[PDB]
Amino acid sequence: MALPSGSDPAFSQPKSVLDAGLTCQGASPSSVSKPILLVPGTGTTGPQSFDSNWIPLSAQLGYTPCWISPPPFMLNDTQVNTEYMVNAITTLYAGSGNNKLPVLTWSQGGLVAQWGLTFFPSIRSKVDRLMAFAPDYKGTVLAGPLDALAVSAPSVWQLTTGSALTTALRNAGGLTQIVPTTNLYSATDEAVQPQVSNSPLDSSYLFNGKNVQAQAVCGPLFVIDHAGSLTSQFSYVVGRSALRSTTGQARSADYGITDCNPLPANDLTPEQKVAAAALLAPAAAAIVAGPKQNCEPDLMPYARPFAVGKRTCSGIVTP
Repeated sequence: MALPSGSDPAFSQPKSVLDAGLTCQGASPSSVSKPILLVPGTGTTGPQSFDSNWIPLSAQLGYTPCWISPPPFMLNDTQVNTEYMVNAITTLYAGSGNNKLPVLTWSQGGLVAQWGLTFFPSIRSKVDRLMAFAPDYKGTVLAGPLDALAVSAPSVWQLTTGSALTTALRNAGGLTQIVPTTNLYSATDEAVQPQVSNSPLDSSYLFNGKNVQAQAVCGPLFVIDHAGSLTSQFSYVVGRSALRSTTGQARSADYGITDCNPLPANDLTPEQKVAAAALLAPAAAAIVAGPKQNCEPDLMPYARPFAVGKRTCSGIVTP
């Protein structure tokens, strides 16, 4: 069962809009040394996801941090958020001298990266690895679209168990890794479940990926939440391993029981540590003030054939 092949799907957004969502720290994305592309979680911008963590930590490892901030706060259709990532990879690949670059993500950003790899073949040769923290490739069973209000953000419909989007990703072949991938997650994630089995049943798991459930290393009683999966010192050691590895994946030898520190990464400034612990703060107001609807967004034509029979806003998905 081959992945989608051939030409990249058309973008629904103007290219100038997509360019407007990409920023690099201290550099233009068109002339950048050793870029890393950071893809944020639902309800946040790039800086809100990563200022307290991988922006400074990647810079200290010698990368130029770059990020996308799809408006409004990653709450729009995940297929549109992916356009921002695909355009950013095209730009940063050329902008770094036509060299592959790593992609590092949090929460929704992981599914965005894997959706892009699944459906946009041009970027597969431009991404050298994926380091995904708390990704939800299967669609969580918690915090659904009809909780407390009959309307929810477009991406919340999509990142729910049973959605047409997650159905299409799995049916198109997307729960197997496409580039060398590390997925770091936690059995105690309060946003993404199920994560408890340390097996392909977990939402963060990809076949052939380096699938690191924290409790598998640190013990059954180790506790780290959805944000701590991104910010902790344990997470830094795994992510640093993945970024340095000649295999493109974190290596088990590079981390162990003595790295099982759930608190913010050692090298963050005190300000950054307090901000990292407080991560998830802005995604309350953003949600309340953002787009909301009573149905899952329609699948774009490149993805519709993989979720025939699911229901989206326009009705039943037909091929």
